[PDB]
Amino acid sequence: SDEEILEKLRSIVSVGDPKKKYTRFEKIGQGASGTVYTAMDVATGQEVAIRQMNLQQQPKKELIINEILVMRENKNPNIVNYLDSYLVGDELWVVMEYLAGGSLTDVVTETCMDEGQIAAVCRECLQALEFLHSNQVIHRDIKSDNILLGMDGSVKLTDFGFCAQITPEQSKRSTMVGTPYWMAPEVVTRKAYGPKVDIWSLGIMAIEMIEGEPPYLNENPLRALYLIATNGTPELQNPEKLSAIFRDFLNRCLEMDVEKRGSAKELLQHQFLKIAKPLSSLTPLIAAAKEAT
Repeated sequence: SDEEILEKLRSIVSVGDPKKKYTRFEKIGQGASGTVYTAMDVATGQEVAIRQMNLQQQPKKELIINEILVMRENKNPNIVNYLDSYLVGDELWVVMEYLAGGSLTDVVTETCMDEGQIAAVCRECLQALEFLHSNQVIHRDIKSDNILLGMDGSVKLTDFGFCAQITPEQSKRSTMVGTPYWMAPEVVTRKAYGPKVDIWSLGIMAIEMIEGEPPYLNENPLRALYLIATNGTPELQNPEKLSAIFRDFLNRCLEMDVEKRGSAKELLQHQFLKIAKPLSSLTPLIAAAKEAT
């Protein structure tokens, strides 16, 4: 019920108006998702991102309550920090850490990453994933669009609007929530998937970092999902250009057999990650991608 949704949100949020804590509001996006701003925390000077949503036109509000509750209780260095929230009448404000370097998509579409830079990004993402999975949280929409980058080369996962909380009683999910091109084949071929769907998606992201797009991007998402299910592990355009250790890492992320596919904990030990450059090595790519827009 709409009234119970509001009462639940009232309990979660900080009291009063967000304008009593945040100052220099500047709009950076608007849609059906709501309006997104950057702003400054009056007390700390911190630059923040603020999502403003009208609840009278938010169609799946249980998802927002879930998102806030999950983020609040699963803080991690490699996850964009949930900071606070406010509710004014029908208007919900969600205050987040802001990263000014844009998304990994901007980087992969505008620049050419080397293996050391790719390894650094994969490592940071797997750190977030190992934490979430150990906490029985599946992200379920891992893709370059959802990796935000700091000007210092920090790498952080965002958008928990699609995540799942699992239990030993119900350790597998069946809902198709992910973006088609990044979806593991078992999401469509079976009705029981687990945390390793995020590992598959990470593998596809590594393909983005190599080739600039996930496999089948040019195809209708409906066709892509059939292709994923029937082709299985995607083929690289030029696998000879990659190191043997990177090819091995990709093989372990994109294994068809879920049991054989690496977990996040296992993949954190992979020798591909050991060639990682410092995160500072990403800064020129981030600067270049930001300029290119």
